[PDB]
Amino acid sequence: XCYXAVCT
Amino acid sequence: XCYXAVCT
Repeated sequence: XCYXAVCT
Repeated sequence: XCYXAVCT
Protein backbone atom coordinates (compact mmCIF):
# COMPACT_ATOMS: atom_id res chain seq x y z
CA UNK A 1 0.00 0.00 0.00
CA CYS A 2 2.88 2.36 -0.77
CA TYR A 3 4.22 4.05 -3.88
CA UNK A 4 7.60 5.29 -2.71
CA ALA A 5 7.21 7.35 0.48
CA VAL A 6 3.44 7.70 0.14
CA CYS A 7 1.37 5.01 1.88
CA THR A 8 -2.11 3.94 3.02
CA UNK B 1 12.05 1.56 -2.37
CA CYS B 2 8.70 -0.21 -2.91
CA TYR B 3 5.79 0.50 -5.22
CA UNK B 4 2.74 -1.78 -4.97
CA ALA B 5 4.29 -5.24 -4.49
CA VAL B 6 7.56 -4.41 -6.25
CA CYS B 7 10.71 -3.26 -4.48
CA THR B 8 13.63 -1.74 -6.38
